[PDB]
Amino acid sequence: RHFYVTGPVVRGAGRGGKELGFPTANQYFHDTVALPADGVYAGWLTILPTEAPVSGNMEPEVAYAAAISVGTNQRSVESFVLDRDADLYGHDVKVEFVDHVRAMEKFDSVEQLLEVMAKDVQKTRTLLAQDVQAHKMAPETYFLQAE
Ligand SMILES: Nc1ncnc2c1ncn2[C@@H]1O[C@H](COP(=O)(O)OP(=O)(O)O)[C@@H](O)[C@H]1O
Ligand SMILES: [Ca+2]
Repeated sequence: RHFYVTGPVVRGAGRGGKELGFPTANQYFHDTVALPADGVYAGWLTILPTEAPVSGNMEPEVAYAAAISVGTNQRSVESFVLDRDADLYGHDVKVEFVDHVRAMEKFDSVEQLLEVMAKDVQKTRTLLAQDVQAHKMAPETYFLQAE
């Protein structure tokens, strides 16, 4: 299908995310793990098969639409799962990269950063819908809202 990485969702600085309305599931990787260049990507986040209870509105083995930010400190992957809310900490998750949204950019203010994040989300919805429409998949296996 798509390029992907897996690993546990871990603690970041725990500020600048949830309290601004854009919580992101942090994963970290040694830079010898293949990843795309720093930037924002449209993709799917799946909680891998597990006996662990998940708290909130995501179930294991379902691909949730995500806006994924890749950074370099060693490498980081930070996924905002669209229109969902669950405690992902400690869960083993797969992040699939579908399409490129934009290169890394710098921002004037917190407010400008949030404006761009909202644009990244809207572009993520459209790119994923275009990838759902071609390459047809079963309704039960993915989650994506148009609005
Ligand atoms: N829609 C969502 N997308 C990503 N993570 C979410 C979402 N809703 C709740 N979470 C939880 O919020 C956490 C991220 O919040 P954040 O404020 O970015 O803190 P941190 O710095 O620890 O990454 C995730 O690890 C996950 O447990
Ligand atoms: Ca985060």
